[PDB]
This record gives sequence, C-alpha cells and structure tokens, in this order.
Amino acid sequence: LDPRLGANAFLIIRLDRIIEKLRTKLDEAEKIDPEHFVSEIDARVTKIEGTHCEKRTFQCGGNEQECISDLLVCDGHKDCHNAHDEDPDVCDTSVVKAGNVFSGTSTWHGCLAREDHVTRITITASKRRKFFTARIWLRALVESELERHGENVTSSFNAKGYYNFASRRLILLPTDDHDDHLAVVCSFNRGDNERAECHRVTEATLHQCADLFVTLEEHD
Amino acid sequence: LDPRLGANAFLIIRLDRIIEKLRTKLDEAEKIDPEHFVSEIDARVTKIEGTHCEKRTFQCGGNEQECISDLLVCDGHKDCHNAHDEDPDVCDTSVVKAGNVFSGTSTWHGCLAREDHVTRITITASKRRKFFTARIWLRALVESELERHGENVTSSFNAKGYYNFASRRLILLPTDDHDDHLAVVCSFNRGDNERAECHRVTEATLHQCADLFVTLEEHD
Amino acid sequence: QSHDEIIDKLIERTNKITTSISHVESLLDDRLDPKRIRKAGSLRHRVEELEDPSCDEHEHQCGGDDPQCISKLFVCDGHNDCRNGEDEKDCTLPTKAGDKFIGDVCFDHCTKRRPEHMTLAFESSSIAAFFTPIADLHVHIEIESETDEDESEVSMPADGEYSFADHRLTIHPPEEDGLGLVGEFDGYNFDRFVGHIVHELSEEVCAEFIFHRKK
Amino acid sequence: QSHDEIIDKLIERTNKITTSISHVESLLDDRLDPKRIRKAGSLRHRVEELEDPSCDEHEHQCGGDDPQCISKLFVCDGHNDCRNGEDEKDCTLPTKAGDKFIGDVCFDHCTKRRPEHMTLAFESSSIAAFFTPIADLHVHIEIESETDEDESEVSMPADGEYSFADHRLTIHPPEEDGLGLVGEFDGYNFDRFVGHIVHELSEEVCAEFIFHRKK
Amino acid sequence: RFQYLVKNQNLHIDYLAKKLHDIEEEYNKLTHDVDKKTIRQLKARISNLEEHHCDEHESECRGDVPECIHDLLFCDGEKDCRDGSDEDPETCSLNITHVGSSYTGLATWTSCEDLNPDHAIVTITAAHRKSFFPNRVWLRATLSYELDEHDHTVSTTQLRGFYNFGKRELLLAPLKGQSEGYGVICDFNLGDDDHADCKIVVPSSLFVCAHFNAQRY
Amino acid sequence: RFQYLVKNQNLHIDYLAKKLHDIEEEYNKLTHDVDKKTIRQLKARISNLEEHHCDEHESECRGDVPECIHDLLFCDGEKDCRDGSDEDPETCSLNITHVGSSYTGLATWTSCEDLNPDHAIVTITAAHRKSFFPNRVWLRATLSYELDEHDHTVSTTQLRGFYNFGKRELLLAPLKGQSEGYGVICDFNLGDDDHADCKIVVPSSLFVCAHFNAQRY
Ligand SMILES: [Ca+2]
Ligand SMILES: [Ca+2]
Ligand SMILES: [Ca+2]
Ligand SMILES: [Ca+2]
Ligand SMILES: [Ca+2]
Ligand SMILES: [Ca+2]
Ligand SMILES: [Ca+2]
Ligand SMILES: [Ca+2]
Ligand SMILES: [Zn+2]
Ligand SMILES: [Zn+2]
Repeated sequence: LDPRLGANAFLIIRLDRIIEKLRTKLDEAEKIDPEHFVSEIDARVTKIEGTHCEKRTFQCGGNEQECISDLLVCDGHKDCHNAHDEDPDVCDTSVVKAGNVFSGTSTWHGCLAREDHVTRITITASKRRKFFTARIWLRALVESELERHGENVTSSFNAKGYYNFASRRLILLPTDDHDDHLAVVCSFNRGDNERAECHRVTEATLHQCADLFVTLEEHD
Repeated sequence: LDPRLGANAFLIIRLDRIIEKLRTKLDEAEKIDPEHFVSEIDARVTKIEGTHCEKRTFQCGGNEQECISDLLVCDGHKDCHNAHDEDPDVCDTSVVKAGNVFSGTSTWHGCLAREDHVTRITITASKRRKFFTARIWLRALVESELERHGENVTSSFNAKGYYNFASRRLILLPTDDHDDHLAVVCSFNRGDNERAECHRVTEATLHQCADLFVTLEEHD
Repeated sequence: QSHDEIIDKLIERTNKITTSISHVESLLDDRLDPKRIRKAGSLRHRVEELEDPSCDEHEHQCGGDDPQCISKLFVCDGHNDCRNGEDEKDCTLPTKAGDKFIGDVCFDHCTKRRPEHMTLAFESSSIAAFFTPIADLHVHIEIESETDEDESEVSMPADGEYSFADHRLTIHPPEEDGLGLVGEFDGYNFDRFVGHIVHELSEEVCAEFIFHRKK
Repeated sequence: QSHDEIIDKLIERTNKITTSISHVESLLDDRLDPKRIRKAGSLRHRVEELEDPSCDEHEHQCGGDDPQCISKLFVCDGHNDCRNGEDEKDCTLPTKAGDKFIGDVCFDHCTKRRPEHMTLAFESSSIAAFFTPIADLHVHIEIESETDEDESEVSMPADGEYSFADHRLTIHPPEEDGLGLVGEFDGYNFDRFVGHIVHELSEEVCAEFIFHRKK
Repeated sequence: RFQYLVKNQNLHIDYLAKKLHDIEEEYNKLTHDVDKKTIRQLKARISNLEEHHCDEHESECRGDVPECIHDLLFCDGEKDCRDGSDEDPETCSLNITHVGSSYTGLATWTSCEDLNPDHAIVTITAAHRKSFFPNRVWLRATLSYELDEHDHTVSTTQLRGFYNFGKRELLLAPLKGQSEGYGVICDFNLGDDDHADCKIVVPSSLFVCAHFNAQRY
Repeated sequence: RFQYLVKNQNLHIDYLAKKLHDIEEEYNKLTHDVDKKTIRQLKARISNLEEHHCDEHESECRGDVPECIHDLLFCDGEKDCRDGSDEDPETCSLNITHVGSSYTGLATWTSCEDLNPDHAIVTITAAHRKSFFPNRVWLRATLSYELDEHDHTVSTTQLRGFYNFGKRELLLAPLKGQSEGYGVICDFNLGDDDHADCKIVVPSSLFVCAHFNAQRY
C-alpha cells in the first residue's frame, strides 16, 4: 500500500521539524527560571525587611527565628534550633570555589576618575582550616580592563581574604601591593551563588568608592 | 541527487538480508563447538588410557602426576602438588544442581524384559556438609516412560544418593521403595557437565542391567 | 497480518509519539507563557519601587545582571545608549488613538464631581519623527455625574504626552482649576494603571483612580 | 558540503559497515568450514575404533548423544530405522564409475608383483532399486611391474560391492589365487582409504596399500 | 522485498523517541514551577512594605481597588466595599478561627522573662460567632511556652478574645484571675491562613514581651 | 526539505551497526578455536593407542604411508623412507637436544627410594653431533630430584647418552664413577618437542625406578 505508507511519512517528517523547533524552546525555557527568579525576589525583599538580627549575626529559619554569631555561622556544631546554621545550602563551598571567575562593570563614584570599566575577580586558591570551618580563606586575582592614555591597559593585583557564610560576604584585600589598590567586597545576596553585589573600598573606613555587580562566567 | 542516494539503498537492503542470514550461521556455529568436541575426545581417550591411579583415587594435573584418595577429592585443603584437587572446574556443584534434569534412552540387556524406553533422572535436592565437602549428597526422582499391557505407563521412584567429584560419579539408590527398583549410576565422563553415561544396577553386586546415556535438558 | 497489520502498526506508533511530542511542547509553552512573564515582571517592579533608587533622579535604569544608568532623554530615541539595549527594545505606546480606559475611583479629595467612575478616551496620538522619547496625545476625559438638583455629563478635552522614559503619561489640566492627571504604567502590564489626579503646579496627589483598558 | 558532502558520508559509512559485516560472516564460515568438520570427525573415528565395540557384531551404531543399535542390513535401505536417522542421512557412494584410486604400497607379503603402486579404476557401478544397502561395482586393478628378465603390465578385472553399512568396499578376487582387496573408508574422508589385500577364504591380511583418489 | 521500507521507518521513529527522551530528561533536570502558595507569600511580604492609606481601625478591601473600610464592617453580611471584597469567602474564611487551630514558632523574649528562645504555642480552644454580630468571632485559646528546655516544664495560660477579619489579627488576653500571665497578638497578614507574625504581649498595655514568627499545625 | 530522507538513512545504518554488535558480542561469548598444539597432542595420544607394526629398533616414517625403517637410518642424510619423511626437518628437529634444554615433572617413585613424589629435572648440559654419523646426537645432561621437601636437599647426578630420532627418545645414564645413581628415559612421542614421558631407571637394567610425565622449560 504505497500511498498510506509513503504518505505516513509526510506525517513523520513533520515531527522532525517539530521535535527540532522544540529543542529551541527547551533552550528558551532554561533562561527563564522561576524557582530562581522567585528566590531573587525573596532575597531582594529580605534585604529591605532586613534580618532581625544585629550586625555580625545569623538569622535562622523563618519558623524558629533566632540569632547566632557568625563565629558559628557554619562551624560544624548545631547552634540554631532548626540547625539552619549548618544547612548544607548555606555553606556551599562552591560559591567561591577556586577557579571561579566573576566579571562585571565597575561604575566609579568615589575615589578615582575612572571611566565605567570592567573588573574581573577570579579566585586563585581557597583553604578551609579543619579546626575552624566558619570561614573560607582565599587568594584571588583582581583585573581591571580600563582605557587610559591611548589604548586598552590592564590594572591588576593579587588579593587575599575570606568568605563568610553567614553574610555570604567575600572580602578581598590587596596582598600588600604597595601600588594602593582598593579592596573589593562582594555580597552574594541575590538568591544564588552565581551573582554578587560588590564595592571597591578603603580597607580602613570601608567607604564605598565604586559599585560593581559581578556574575560568574560560564565554562562552555 | 536522487539516483546515487536512492540506489545506495538497494545496496543497504542487501546488508539487511545478509545480516539476517548471518544470524542463522551464528546459530549453526553454536552447535559445532570445537573446544568442547576436543574435550570429548580427551576424556574419551583418557578413558582408554585410564588414570594411572588405583580405584578410588584422583589423578592430578598431567604435569605433576600423583594419586589422591577421593576422601580429599575436593575437600577444601590443597592435597595435590598442583592443587588440581581443588581446582574449581573439578568441583562445579552445578553438575548436579538441584533442578537439573537428565533424560535419555535406557536399553535393557540384563535384568528386565523391557522395550527400549526412556528414563528421566531429575535432581530433587542437594545438601553439602560444610565440614565434609568431598561429597554432594542428593535426592532425586527417577521416571521411566515405558509401554506395557496396552498404553503408555510411567514407572517412577524417589531416590537418595551422592555425587563424587573425583570420579564425577552420581549414585542414586531407591528410597527404600519396596517395589524393587534398580539403582541408577551415572558418570559424567564426556568432557562436560551436560552429558553422562549411566547404568541401572543391583545395589549389591553393581552388576549392570542396562545402559543409559543421558543429556541435560535445555531450559528454553 | 502482513501487508495489512504491519502497516497499521508503523502508523499507530507514529501517533503514539506525535502525542508525547506535543505533550512536551505544551509543558514548555507553559514556562514561556508570556502572560506569566509580565505578571511576574510586574511583581518585580513593585519591589524595584521599594528599593533605594537604582539611578539618579533624571536617569533610566537598564537593569539586567549588569546595571547601567543613562539619561531618560535617551530612552527610545533611536540610538543604542545602553549596553544591554533596554533603552531601545521596549518602545510600544500603550495609550494609542482609539483606546479607552475606565477608571474606578478609590480616593477623591478634589475632583469637582467626586465621581464613581471616569472614562479616558484617547482621540489622537502622534510621535515626532526626530524625538522618539515622547509621544504627544489628545484626550477626552468623560464623566457621568448625577445629583438631586440636576444631572450633568462632561467630556473635557486635554493635551498630554507619554514618556517611554518611565511609562508615565501626563495629561495636562483640562479645566482652568489646576488639576491634571498623571498615570504611571506598570512597565509590563498596560491594561491597568494607577491614575493620580494632581495640582500641576504643586504636583500634589488628591485623587487616585485605577484605570483599566476597556477591551 | 551540503547536497554533496552529506551524501558521500551516508555512503562511505554504508561500506564501512558492509565490511564489518562480511568480516564476521568470514569468522563464522571459519567455524563451519566443512573441511574442518570431516577432518575432525575423521579423528573421532580413529578413536571409535579403539573403544570397545559400541554395538554387536552385525549392527550399525547411530551415534549422537543418544545411541541406538540397528541391523547393518538397515543402513541406507530407504526406511528410517534409527531415531536420529544416521542409518539414512549419509548414503553417498565414494567409489563411483569413472573414479580412479592410486595405492601406495607399504607392506606387501603376498601380491605376485610386490609392486610399488597399484591403480584401482572403477568401470561401472549400479544399485538395485529395492536393496539400497549395497552398491555393486566392476573394477579393473591395474599394475605396472618391471624386472630384469622382463617388464609386465596388468589390468585384472573383478566384481565387488560397497556397503554403506560400514563404508567398506570388498573387491572379489581377480585371479584364481584367492587374493582379494578390502578397503574400509574413514567414514568422513572418501579421498583416501586403507586397502588390505587378503585371502578371501581366511580373511588374512597380507598387503596394505594407502589408496588416494586420483583427482 | 516488502519490509525493506518499513524495517527502517520504525527505526526513524525508534529514533525520534530517543531524541525526545534525551529532552524530556534534560527537562526534569530543571527547577519545577513554584507552588502558588509561595508567590502568594511574596505578594504578601511585598505588599506589607508598600505604603498603605487605611488609618488605625480600618483595613483595605481585598479587591482590585485598595478602598479602606472600617474594621467593624468586614464580614457582617452587607456589601460595604465598593466591590464586595469585604464579604467574599476568601476574606471571611474561618480557616483561622477553627476550633483546635494551633500556631507555633520560636519565641525569643525581649522584655519580660529570663527565658532563652523557647517554643511558643497559641492554640484555639473554642470559638463561637454571635448570629447577629458576625464582624467578630469571639473565641478562647491557650498560650503555652517551654520553661526549662531540660526538664521540660511549660507554662500554659488560658486566654479569651476574638479574631478581627479586617486586620486579619488574632487578639487574645488572659482570662483574668490565674497568675496574671501574658496575652498574644498574631497577624496573619503573611498571605495565607497558616503563617502568622505573633508577639506575646502584656495584656495591660499590649507591650511586646517577646516575639515569635509562627506556623500552623 | 533535503535531509528528510538522509536523517533516517543514517539511522537505518546506525541500526545495522547495533544488530551486528549484538552479534559480534554473542560471538565472543563462545569458545574460541583450539590451538593447533592441542589437536597435535590428541592425534599423538591417540596414535599411541593404535596398533603399530614397527618391530623393536624400528620407527615409522612421519609420512602419509606408515612405512617402518630402522632407527639407525633416521636423519643420516640419505632418503631412506619411501617419501623421505625420515629426513624432513619436522623429524630431525634438534629442538629437543638443544644445549640447556630442560624437562621436568613430578617424579613418583615406585621402586628404588623412600622418597614421596618429588620434582624431577632432566636438563641437557652439552651435545655434539659427529659430522659423519648424524643418526645420533651424543649428549650430556644432569638429572636432579628433590630429597627433603623441607630443607630442600637435592640429588644431582651427571649423565651421558644420546637422542634417538627414530624412537624420539632421550636415553641418559650416569657417567660411571659418582655414587652410581640413576639413568633416565624420556619419550617425546607426545606430539611436540616440549612434552615427554620420562622414567628414572636403573642404568644397569633400565628397570623403572620411578616415573614422571614431563614438560619443558
Ligand atoms: Ca554552628
Ligand atoms: Ca583435597
Ligand atoms: Ca537610547
Ligand atoms: Ca534404515
Ligand atoms: Ca460588610
Ligand atoms: Ca534574654
Ligand atoms: Ca635416512
Ligand atoms: Ca613410595
Ligand atoms: Zn584595579
Ligand atoms: Zn524404573
């Protein structure tokens, strides 16, 4: 029956284009993530509401609310009633895994006559004292592709610092590079471990010289 | 290019019939097994040459030839210089695994006016004393589909006995079935665990009443 | 059973998959459902309003995972001023000629009629070819009043513009009583906007109406 | 690169498999190689000869994994007498009209010429339609002798039969000296058979020649 | 000779099935949609930071128009809100004041007792709604909070009070004559009927003795 | 529009590839062919049980015709067998009498020493073939067999003798004057040049003191 079978093909060829176009949609779908977006708003709002704990303290589960000193933030011993201060997701070492690279635009408004340029924070190394887990000590490389007299230049420096789970803060100070570089400071308050809000500051006053919103670079 | 591509098919359709016919050959090939046949001859001949060990003794590896009492045949302790008396393949419990069924024709020439009928030895159970491995004790069911006055009848009986690795002998005696049945005796001298040479005999003299060549029935 | 049953098996199977296919194409469309997008984006806005201003007083935020402030005078002007492009990819005029919006009062401390409703008809709308950031409008504000001593109807006409800069249409005072309308759009909605009636000079809010696009 | 390179890739791949296919078809044929079969089966025979007789004096063994003895008078008779069928599936006559066999001496204690060789030409062969178990033959036994006092040649003719029962052709005594030939075939070969020259009456062996089919 | 075109067609299909499974698979490895009960909580949390015109003793209609009506008018049987939002079921749900209802959280005291964060449990013991005055669902409950985390002693004061539909607030005080304990205020402005922002107060001045964010069960 | 017929053709093929792999696979799960060195050993073992006409001091040609020629005639340079099998390399292989050659097995004594089965090792120490008398490869070797399986003492007697091409037998005896130990006879009638049926004898009467089936290395 050459017709019903040779035509049942023009039917299949369709599914071929369909299945293909369908691939494109699954690609569009991965970009619009809900459970992620919602998290951005949660964090975005919690930032306004503000943890009900004093500076340097960790707020626990929205049900059994209670304050914990970040010296226990994530130390290995159940300190909160809900143990939220040891919940894996709070202490994902991956946020600042050695090799992670964060880029973004650094808009200056405080201590330098710089044109909106880009900064590239990249974690060099990361130790975690087995007898004091509450902190991830780390070294990193800060580069700044900015334009000066003439063409494209690169003002970079090596940094040392730490990551605090409690506040998801990453502090990077210059490795005594006597060239006077502004310590960078990032907070990963955005609902994920991919994006962070940073500022260049004076190690002393912590005065904010510039705003820098970084994003973790894709490895593909 | 409708021709070179639409014709490159009459080329593929060929491989389809080929690959299929090839399946049939792989089926014919499984029936003519060499490494198996050779083994049949080895055993067939060794049977003529005869183990150089006295009755009730186990001959070891053709290189470090030496005799061992079958009370050690396969007891768990290295008794032969080549340890051939513990070589896994010698003590494959599977030869007489419970559930194995052996059938074949029983030609009578000694103690019964029976017409060439078939016997069906099927292993019921099989214990193996953990403190005396040299023997597999077992129960089995012997059936004999033979024709008598009129139509097809079945003369069966329950048996108890043992399997001896050393001689690959399987002895099955009647479970005191006071109906006077001839104990069956099989030797798996054929190079494999599938076929065996049997004889019906009087438990006393072990005089041979009949010849019976069994084969393990396929489970498919 | 041969050229009959083996042909209707390579068919009832073609469909058995054509289903599993469109089945997914659905689950996908469900996560791209534009109606869900705006609805959520709309929520985002409400939040953006609570957060400290992202950019200076007279600047437009381009959003994204890497923010950039550009002058509001650049939003929808024809030039790509923002790295990401926001300043140019969303330039659709909501209140365009022919459209009608019905406002439901909810706080009225100034209108002369303290009306229950208030229709907003858009007569004409034209954009200057060289200044895309602002679209000029001509609108008739209709009103159905009714007291004991009488029963009036009104259709005051007024000029106004819509700034893509901040999705805010300003309708110049209709009557010489210094009262004008200022409705700022959601950003993602466009079928509902809060309409504040204010004193042009002062910029005092004294009447809020929720306007819905009469569809 | 499109309708050119994507068409010569769905071709150079069709062959890249057509090879792997016939490659196996070879490895298979290698294990079914009939020449290997007979050669091995032939070996089996040699052994069967050393083992105690499988069946009585005048009975034919059907072999297989389940043996059965039937009368030699039944082998190749037309009736299926053996369960397995052996008694009827291998009934090909080796020494058939036209065929020639060359024998190489190796032990001669009786022939009148104690010859180096001995050709065996088969003139005619006919099987009785009702008794298939035996094929009757007419053969010329040629001989090339050569002494000091003379140089003789001989071509003695003799009757004989071939019994499928045991692949043994018996050639009745040619000369009235009570000497006949008895060659028993391998079972699987048929291109070489040991030829014993015996005294018909006694059945005494007194001359062995290895006969090869002159091909 | 006949299946020469079919034997492969079924293959082209057995194909699609895989190219699709390898999709439906890459799908599941993607975050699912969020329970509407979550979005609801956001719209709530958010709506709570936004500016609100209703003056004390007034709450806004749940409609699309944020009109303000007096608390004494919700769920009284007469459409008081422009749209009637003050009377639709989603507003007058008794879901909260149901007998046996219980809300708990971790009470962290800031003003009236040594006690270190402990578990607080305000649970409803009985509640009737006078036929002619629906605005209020008069009720009785119990407030219990752990004393000694070790020997597990626990205080249990009986309470009286009502539930305000408008403010969506539970207001309980001690029964008067039982060691004069505490009271408790719980706002269910959290979006649904199972989460609330409770605060243990001192009956007299409604002054916050301690605070605990509660959940229901 | 174009690949609509190709996208599947490559599939019909990607198909065959599998239906074949699932074959080549089911193939390997099948016993391989037997090394020719095995068949050889069978044809040997067998050929040894078959009846043989050659009378003592004679061995049969390796040809197709089992002709018998005197031992003193193999490998002497003159075609003595009907076909010349007594002179082809496969017969006159020195493979066995190569210096350093060593054969061992497990000697199980049946007549001249307490000793319980122990390891026997007859190894060739030197061997020359007189240019004018090829029939024999005169040689010297050593026979060693373990004494005390525990402290590993071991007897080592030096031997003299030859190798008979005909009988394919190694015949060694003690050198005369060294504790008068034993001799040894090894038949390599086992099919190849590496397996033999050795028997430790008493030089004097060639009487079997013990027997050991040997292998080479
Ligand atoms: Ca801790
Ligand atoms: Ca043992
Ligand atoms: Ca622009
Ligand atoms: Ca027959
Ligand atoms: Ca009401
Ligand atoms: Ca305290
Ligand atoms: Ca010679
Ligand atoms: Ca002994
Ligand atoms: Zn820098
Ligand atoms: Zn029976």
